[PDB]
Amino acid sequence: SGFRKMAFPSGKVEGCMVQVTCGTTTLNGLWLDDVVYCPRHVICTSEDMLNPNYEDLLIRKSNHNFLVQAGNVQLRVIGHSMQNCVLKLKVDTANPKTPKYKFVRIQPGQTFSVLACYNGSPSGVYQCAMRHNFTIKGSFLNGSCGSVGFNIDYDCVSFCYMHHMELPTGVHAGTDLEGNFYGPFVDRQTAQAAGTDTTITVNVLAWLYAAVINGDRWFLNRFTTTLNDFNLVAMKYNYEPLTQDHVDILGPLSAQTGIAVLDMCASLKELLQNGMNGRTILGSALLEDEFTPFDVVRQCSGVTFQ
Amino acid sequence: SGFRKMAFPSGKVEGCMVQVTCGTTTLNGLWLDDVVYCPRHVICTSEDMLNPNYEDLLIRKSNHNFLVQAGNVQLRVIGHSMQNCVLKLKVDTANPKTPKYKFVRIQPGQTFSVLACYNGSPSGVYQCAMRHNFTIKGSFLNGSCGSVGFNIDYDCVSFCYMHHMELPTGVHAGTDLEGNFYGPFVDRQTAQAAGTDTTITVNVLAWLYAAVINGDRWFLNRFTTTLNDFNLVAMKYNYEPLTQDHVDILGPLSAQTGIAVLDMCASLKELLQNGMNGRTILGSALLEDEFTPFDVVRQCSGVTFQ
Repeated sequence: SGFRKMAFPSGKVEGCMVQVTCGTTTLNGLWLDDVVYCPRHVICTSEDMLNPNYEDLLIRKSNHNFLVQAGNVQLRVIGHSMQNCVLKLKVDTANPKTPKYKFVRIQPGQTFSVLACYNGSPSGVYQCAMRHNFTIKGSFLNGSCGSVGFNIDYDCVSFCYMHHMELPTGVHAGTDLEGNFYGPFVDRQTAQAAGTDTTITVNVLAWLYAAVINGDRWFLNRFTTTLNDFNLVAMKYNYEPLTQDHVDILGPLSAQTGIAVLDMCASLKELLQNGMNGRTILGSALLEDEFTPFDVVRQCSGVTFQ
Repeated sequence: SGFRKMAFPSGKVEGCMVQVTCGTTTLNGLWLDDVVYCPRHVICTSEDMLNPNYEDLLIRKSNHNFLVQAGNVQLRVIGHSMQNCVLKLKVDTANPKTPKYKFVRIQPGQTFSVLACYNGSPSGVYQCAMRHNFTIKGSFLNGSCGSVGFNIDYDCVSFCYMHHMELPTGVHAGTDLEGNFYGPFVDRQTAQAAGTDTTITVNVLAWLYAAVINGDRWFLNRFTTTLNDFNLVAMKYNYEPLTQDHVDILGPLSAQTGIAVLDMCASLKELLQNGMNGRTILGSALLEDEFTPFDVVRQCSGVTFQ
């Protein structure tokens, strides 16, 4: 028993992390087979970032201008190209620690683990979610760019996020591993405001199921509701509208606990309208929304990897 | 910027995790050099756990009764012995992935990362603290015994916890790697109640410093206090008494923010007496106490390992 915000084991990704330096800028890259992936703004100076022309800035770079270091060993760069907002540096040595892997572009509400790195060396690992405004709430200091987010399925690492930017409001933006930003953000130091950070309703409901499985039951109430009536309350509290697709995804947790999805919606409705009254759920004093249904099923059943 | 509950990279420990089976019981072991460490209750049946005589139960075991598996490969057990509540299984092969390591017995209030494993395979990694009642609030399902807790300093893994028991109240108990339980708990399925779970005051204060560094400042107030006056309020809210040793440990965070330790105590005092009024601090709706001062310094400066 117990329920914790739990990241994936990070060893498979630690073995892919390298340092990339261009000019005087140093950040992190991801070394998979004979390619190193990194943010293209490694080629920029601090001044360049206010209005960069990446195609023109890249004319002044050759293979030997990219210093790539795995631990204390230099990799030899034999080719480079820009793909959207990432650089692909071809190196002459396949990473011997390359795991089975996929590149995935995730949907808002989906969670992943971040391995925070500086200078090519791992710092820590934590769990995140893609918000509906296409930011993440990370922990990223200077030099963390190129740190990646990932999910693991048994033996296969699905890479879904590369870190690029901190917005002036302190939240974070980045790309998938094909170099396309999540949401409207750009790799330019400019006025970029995030939209509404709506609460991921289906994740809150999954977490309430996790609470019930663990014996936290005080919030279960006598009511049920409908999708349309619940959603009238969801909109008022800036929750994502619940769909029948979401109901279906909660099916297995509904079956395990015997609590119908709409009954749990009515308990959530009461929690939104009355608050928690100084009580806690699974040790939390707010409604947690960065556990997906699949996250809950995993932690409550003991799925392993390696 | 941003502040996250962040675990250590787990790769160094993943390479030490094995499966240990005795009779029909399977749990996890830790393989370091040519020794595998695991909970001694691997030798018990379900009935044995109500009143086990470990010395007598071990008479009926020989080396070949302990099946130790690293991935898909069997290790050869050439010796075994009981040390307090752990078994030390000598194997004929040193683990080639053994990191630099130490065994440490931690103090209440100290934090560590847990690599949850089942059947010798890592599931996830999360952060924990040794509570003042010598439990931890983990996430442990059946088969997770022998999962370990650890800290990393650059290249050295300090192992501090091995998981053994779930109390009937859902909290967790275990040993250091010399096999001595933290607190009064025993490896017997008996009535074991935990004492008061007091809040780790010095950690709350460290986290408030982390909040200030990140721009969460609404809770800073106009007051200061003294140790003795703050502690009169700490006792009423079941907070640990603050000592001058704690003040000294907060020195560097005090110097970085320019907020005197006793001034931050007076802000904490107001938070305890008035509550948070539906506001949040670093995304939390309660006062977080499982970040140590050293944890905060790390995450706010970018200390790395490998």
